[PDB]
Amino acid sequence: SDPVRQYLHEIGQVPLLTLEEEVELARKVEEGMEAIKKLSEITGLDPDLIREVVRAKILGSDPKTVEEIDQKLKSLPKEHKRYLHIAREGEAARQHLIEANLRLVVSIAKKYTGRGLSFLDLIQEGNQGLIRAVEKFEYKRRFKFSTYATWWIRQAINRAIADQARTIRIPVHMVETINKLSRTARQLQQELGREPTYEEIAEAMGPGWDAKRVEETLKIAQEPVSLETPIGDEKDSFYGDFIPDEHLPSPVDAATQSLLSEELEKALSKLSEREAMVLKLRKGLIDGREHTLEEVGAFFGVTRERIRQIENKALRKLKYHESRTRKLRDFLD
Amino acid sequence: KEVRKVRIALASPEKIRSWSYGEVEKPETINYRTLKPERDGLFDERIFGPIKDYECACGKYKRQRFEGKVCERCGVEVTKSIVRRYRMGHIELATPAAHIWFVKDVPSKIGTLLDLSATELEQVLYFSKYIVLDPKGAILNGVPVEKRQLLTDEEYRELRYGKQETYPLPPGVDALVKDGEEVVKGQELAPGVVSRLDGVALYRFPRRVRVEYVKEPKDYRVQPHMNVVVPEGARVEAGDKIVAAIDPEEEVIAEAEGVVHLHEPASILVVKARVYPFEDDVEVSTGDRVAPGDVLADGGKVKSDVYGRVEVDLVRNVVRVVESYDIDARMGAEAIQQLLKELDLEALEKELLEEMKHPSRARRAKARKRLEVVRAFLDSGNRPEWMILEAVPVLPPDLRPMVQVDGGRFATSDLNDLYRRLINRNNRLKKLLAQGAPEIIIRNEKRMLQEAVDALLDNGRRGAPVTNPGSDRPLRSLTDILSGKQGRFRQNLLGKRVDYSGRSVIVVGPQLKLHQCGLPKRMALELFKPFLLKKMEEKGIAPNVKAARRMLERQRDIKDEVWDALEEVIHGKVVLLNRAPTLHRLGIQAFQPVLVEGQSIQLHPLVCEAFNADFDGDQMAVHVPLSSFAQAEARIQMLSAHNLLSPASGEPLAKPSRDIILGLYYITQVRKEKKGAGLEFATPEEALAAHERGEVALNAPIKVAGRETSVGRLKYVFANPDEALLAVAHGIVDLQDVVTVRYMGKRLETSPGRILFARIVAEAVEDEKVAWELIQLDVPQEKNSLKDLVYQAFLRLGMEKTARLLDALKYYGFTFSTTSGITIGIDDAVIPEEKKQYLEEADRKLLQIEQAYEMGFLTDRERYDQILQLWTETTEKVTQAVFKNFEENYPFNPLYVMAQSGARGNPQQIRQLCGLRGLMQKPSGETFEVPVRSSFREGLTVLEYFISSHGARKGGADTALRTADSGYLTRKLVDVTHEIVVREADCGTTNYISVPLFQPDEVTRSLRLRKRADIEAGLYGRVLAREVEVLGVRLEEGRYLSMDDVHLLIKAAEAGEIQEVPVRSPLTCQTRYGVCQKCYGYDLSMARPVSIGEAVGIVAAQSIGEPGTQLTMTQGLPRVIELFEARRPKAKAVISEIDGVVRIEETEEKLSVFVESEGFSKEYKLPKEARLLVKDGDYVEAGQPLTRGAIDPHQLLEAKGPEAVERYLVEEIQKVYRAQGVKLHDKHIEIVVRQMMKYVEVTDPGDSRLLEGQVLEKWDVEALNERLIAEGKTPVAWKPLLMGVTKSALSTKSWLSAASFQNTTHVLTEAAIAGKKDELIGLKENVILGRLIPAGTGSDFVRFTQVVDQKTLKAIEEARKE
DNA sequence: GCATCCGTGAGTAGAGAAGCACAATTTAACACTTTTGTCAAG
DNA sequence: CTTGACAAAAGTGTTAAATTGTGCTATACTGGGAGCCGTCACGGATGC
Ligand SMILES: [Mg+2]
Ligand SMILES: [Mg+2]
Ligand SMILES: [Zn+2]
Ligand SMILES: [Zn+2]
Repeated sequence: SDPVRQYLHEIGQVPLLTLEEEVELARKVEEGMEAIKKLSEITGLDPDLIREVVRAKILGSDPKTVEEIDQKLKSLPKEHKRYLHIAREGEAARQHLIEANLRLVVSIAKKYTGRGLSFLDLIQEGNQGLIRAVEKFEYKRRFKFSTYATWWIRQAINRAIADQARTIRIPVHMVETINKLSRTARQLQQELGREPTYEEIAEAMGPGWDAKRVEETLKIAQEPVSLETPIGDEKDSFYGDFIPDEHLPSPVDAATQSLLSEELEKALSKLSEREAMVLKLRKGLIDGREHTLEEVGAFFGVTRERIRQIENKALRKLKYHESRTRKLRDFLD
Repeated sequence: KEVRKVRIALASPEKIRSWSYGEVEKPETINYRTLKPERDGLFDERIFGPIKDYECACGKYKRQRFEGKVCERCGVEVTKSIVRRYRMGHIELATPAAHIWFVKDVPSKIGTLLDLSATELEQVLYFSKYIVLDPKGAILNGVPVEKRQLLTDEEYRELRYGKQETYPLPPGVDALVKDGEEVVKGQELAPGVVSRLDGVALYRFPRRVRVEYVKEPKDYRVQPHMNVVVPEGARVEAGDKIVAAIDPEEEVIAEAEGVVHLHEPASILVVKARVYPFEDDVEVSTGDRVAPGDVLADGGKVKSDVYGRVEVDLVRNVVRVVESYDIDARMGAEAIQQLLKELDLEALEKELLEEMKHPSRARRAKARKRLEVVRAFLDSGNRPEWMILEAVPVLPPDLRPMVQVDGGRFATSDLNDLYRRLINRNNRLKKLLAQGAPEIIIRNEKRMLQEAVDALLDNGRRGAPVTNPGSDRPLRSLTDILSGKQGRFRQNLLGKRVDYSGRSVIVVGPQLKLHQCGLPKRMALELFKPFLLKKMEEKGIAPNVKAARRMLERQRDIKDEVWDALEEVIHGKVVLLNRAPTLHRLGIQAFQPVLVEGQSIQLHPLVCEAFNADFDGDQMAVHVPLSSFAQAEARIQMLSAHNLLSPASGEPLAKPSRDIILGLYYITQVRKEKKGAGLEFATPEEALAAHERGEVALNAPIKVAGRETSVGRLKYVFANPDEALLAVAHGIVDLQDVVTVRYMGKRLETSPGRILFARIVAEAVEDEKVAWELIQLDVPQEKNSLKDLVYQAFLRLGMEKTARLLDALKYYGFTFSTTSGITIGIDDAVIPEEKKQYLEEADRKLLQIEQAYEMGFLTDRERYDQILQLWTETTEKVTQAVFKNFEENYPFNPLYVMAQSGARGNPQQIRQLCGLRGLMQKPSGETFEVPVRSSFREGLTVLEYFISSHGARKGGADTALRTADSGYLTRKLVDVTHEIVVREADCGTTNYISVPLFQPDEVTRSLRLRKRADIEAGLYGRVLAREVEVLGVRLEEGRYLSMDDVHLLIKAAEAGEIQEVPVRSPLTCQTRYGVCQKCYGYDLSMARPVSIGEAVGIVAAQSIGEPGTQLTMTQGLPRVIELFEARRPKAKAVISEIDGVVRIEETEEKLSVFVESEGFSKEYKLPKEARLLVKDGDYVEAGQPLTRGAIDPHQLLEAKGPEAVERYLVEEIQKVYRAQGVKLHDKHIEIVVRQMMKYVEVTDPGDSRLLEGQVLEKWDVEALNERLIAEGKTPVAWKPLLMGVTKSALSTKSWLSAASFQNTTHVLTEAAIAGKKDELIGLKENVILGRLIPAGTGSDFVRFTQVVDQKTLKAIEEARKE
């Protein structure tokens, strides 16, 4: 029932590496990676293609072509088959090197909890940085693995928080900007003994910052609120029960639109057969789209000035009719 | 076409992808700057649809002419924005995940198919244990591995990779063994360590290298950053590298030629492997898996002879094959999905049928559970592997909205966070798989993916609920949205908020008619606004509707002509008034609204009882029926003046109460005097002479010669009621003085008030002769008499005249109560002089108990019981003294008059005011020894008030918990009987029940006539099944039993001419999905045969549930609940399983009752403290209770049969309502009991496809048997089953109603797998779909009725047949 | 048979916590025609 | 009813700044954290 305890038990079955074992595994990965490069230069295929084929055999269990490429590599002579062996051992050493450092990520990941990601999310993201650490680690520098791996494990956790801890994703540059603003404000708060103002925070931030920018950054940093947040002691009301839907038209709005449509077509009946057609075509009352005097000059074969000539004349006659009946002004609001 | 059925089934991964308009690949929702949806996110317009109508995301298209077109740039279809409420997405999972409903809903559907327990399924699904799919010839602990075997992580690693362990050495020591030495278990590798396993031992990191040169040894040191490149014993030529290092300076090259010897290993790794030395190239490589006989290195010369994984060694020049097997064992839903894909349902069914023949009952029962699941998949066409998800459906974004509020902040649903977690974990798994991450990392990610799917579907079902950071609130998952009281079914489908509705405080409308209510004008303007806008446009108030609405927006712009138009709007229309809680149907009634100034609704006094409404702050909801159907239904079926009788009992529910009774009682009660009572005269003139001198009072009972009369009867003889009332108006006589009045041609010796009451009824009904027969003149008008008058007027005159009579009684009742002079003073609570005598007498006997207690004549408990009995008797005597004092000395006392008339108060409450408060109970339930000797008039002491406070708090706490229990019981009753509708006139059955007119009584051991109210509750309104001849009257078969017929049967029962009445009942009705008109009888609310289409099941549930809070709560409401739940009574009585003669054998150790028969000897080991109700020699029937207590309904079913338990359940439930005076007709219980006996259990399948022990409806097996008999096959043998209302409701065919009641996950899980098709038979299903319910006007029996005038009819006729 | 853990259910209204470097992608400011729309001319 | 020609409006192609995405830091660091609690009865299964 406890996924965290289950994971810790799983990583507890891989013993920690001694320094001699750490160097041997680190050496094999570098030798294996170099062996893959030598193989590709000779066999002519993609270096990335070969490492997947070598990795597939080590892991075990397109499968059609993996055997074909693996058989081709084994078809090489004795001198070239040797480089395949280091590639196999190097990939196997990489798997064991990663497995024996799964305790390091847990120690690092526990320092990042409470920042929007669960503990298991932090570990898995930290594992991704650990895998990248193995690829970029160099044992020639005689530095221990934990010294260099810690940088990549912390890097992967930080990037995941900046990318996955918010419902509305915010880029890393703005997340690091939001983090700086809070740190600066907190430092000003403890020194001034009160909540800093936006002018005070902007001045402490440095050049290019004013109270307007601080307020906009805080506005951006506002997390969305849950629609299922309860109100009151009783568990029978939420925020969503008090938020009206402003997208769908109301029955009143739908009705007055229909009322306007039938009164407008009734007024257009007084117009001529062609004069009413032009307005319905120019205003998009038929096709739904406003057409140009040109797009209308092709439907009827008339000049762009013909339309503008009558379209106004039909418009003027509706103005006279409206002033005589006044059955259309109330829709104007 | 019309929707007639709703089918639920499992969704295949292909079907889920068919629903989706695109795959949601990113967890992004909207841009933080533009606030517009992100591409490939949870709100993408390219997947779910445009944000606004007919506009693409880019903006190229913004018109409706491009409907159906997808923009080439943005990729968004140009269509209506409402498609975002319907268009779904999907998430392509990297690995399959199991659906939590089919895993955790006990019993597990996946586990049942795979024969896996809950623990075994949990371990595999959540990556704790492997399950074997292909052993590949693997052996574990000497036993070969079998398919479906569960392997732990340690066991799998031994089989998959092999057995090996490294043994560290103490620093500075050397290993005894050499590199590549075949060590065994227990052999010492080093002085301080021993190898715990047998295998090849090899050095890991030799710290010291000894090279013996050929010409001298040279001992070197190996740093931890150095590696030896040559093996032990290698021939190293001069200058060849021996130990490698990062820097060439530290490289240890050989000085000359020699042989390398490794020493001081860091550790020894003993691996159970076979070593194959080689000289030429190798045909395999590290990681390759070889079987015995596979060539390894030398082109055929070297070949493996054991299963294992190859690891080529480039320094030792050997090939080591670590003994291991290529076993195919997987974890998670992927392994489970493969098992269900390879599971043959047809083969499994045959095997399970064979196990069904096993003689063990448990084996057959277990096989039935599996075979029900197997047959569900086979019949529905569902494919079992669909219970594991490959594509996760994504809810449409508008159903999980992210909306900006007026403040500016965004609000989003919890599903978006649940979806983001799944996508974040799914995307990370894809990258981890692409990077070739170790299995441990992949295992954790897959386990987290399964939990992410579980949280989205049902958060908190397994493990800790997922919560958002910063709060402990669990995220609302899909299951939470649909289930519970706040779920979709109970909050938005079975009930909704409605338009055209209002609410206000209610006040009494004394001047209103029964069909009228007072509706505020301001409310009515809002309630009828759309109608008012049309009316304003018809008049000259406004030019059009839009201008009319603007006028009403501002109060100060509303003209007075608007209010006149509002009156024309509401003319003839009715509104619906509702007060919560709506315990019965008269909680909603239709009234014609009368516009009144003010903000309060005026309510008629006579409908307050039906609403359970008073005027101490109560509020009511107002609703406007819109169409002609809705208005016609309210004006005809729901009008208050059309609903005068209670549907539960048939008694008048709209009847005089409170002041109306008191005013009518005051004028109808006669005054009694005592000035000259009992004195005798000789002539009437002498009697009048004494009255003149004041010797005798006007109403004092006297005797003239030999007849008992009074002065008023002789002094005042009135020729007509008008003259008698004229004298009252002139002050000669009072309304309560007994005089002589000639009325109806008869010389009546009554009071003018009684004569006045007769005229009230006569003028109300506009018939003087009938009204004379309807009233009881010679009695004071109290609650019961007035109720009888209303019921009798209803039968003889109908609703319309009864409504006028009710209004007339209300008017005069209120008028006379005002002028009566009825008040409450402190002296009105008269303290009898007998209270002091009783208290002193009780004190003297109290000392007797204490004196005897000190003498040892009685124990502590005997003293406690004696004191309680003493005070209980003293309390009762004071109650008699209080009412006796009122009866003889203050006949018109306010408290006495209110109690006798039935207006307010009961004798228990009157005693607490005028006598003594009485005994009080401690919080533990024990009664205090000392009672509260003071009444409320005298005033309690401080201690007495605190002592009485325990009971008051206990009663209030009981009331609060009883309402929840009563409301829960009502919902169970509704959900089990909602489908019961009167669907036909007659089902044609000849079966019936016999209502007993006599019951056994234990105190006399004989049959005693039952109470009249009890006989009426079981006989009123019922259709006679057989012809009955009683008292020379022939009651034909099919006759509806009226109240007169019931009274005739009771009179015949007292004459010994009849003992039981054969009547048709719902228990014996053969109608499918309901009852027939004949088997139901009267519509108690109309005192006439029920109309086809009435939802009597809903009425029955409300009738039973409405008085639930009035029960005192084995007693009260808990007794009712266990009876309807068919629960086994805790103090279960013991009933004889067979008939015979009981033979008691009492001993000092135990008790044993033997029911001796002709050849049967049954045994029952009754406890010592068992209250036996039978003696030796008595002949007992099967199922007869040997011991007192509640009978187990299920034991009675198997002992005596279905009819016995049905009559037991109805009788026992009735007993509870009888104790509280609640009158409930037996029909309502029998409808529920009919549903409790609806299912049966198969005992012998015969020649059918059913299973022994299978539960199905009684109708189905009877229908199935008819076809089997019609073709000569063996019919199915079955036995009756009894289940509670909860279980019966959850086993109904329709999954929509069952899912909306309880166990939504369980109901939907079984329905989807079985592919159930809801036929929309009951009321709840059509409510969910918003369809017309098949009851009332929606019933097919009346729904298709046409109406036409003669002119149109003849025109159609004359035009066709011409 | 029995004892135990898990799952289910328990009235209705209303009111209420890293920088930094650099590349890669997008936005916004320009210019540019090119296009409708329009007021003279018959 | 056509010029017609003409300015505004709109479209369009560059180019710049701005915003956003990604990689990388080398002493050594290697199994978490919060809860933990006053209901009661009821199936139903799961084993004993
Ligand atoms: Mg009240
Ligand atoms: Mg006289
Ligand atoms: Zn577009
Ligand atoms: Zn019937």
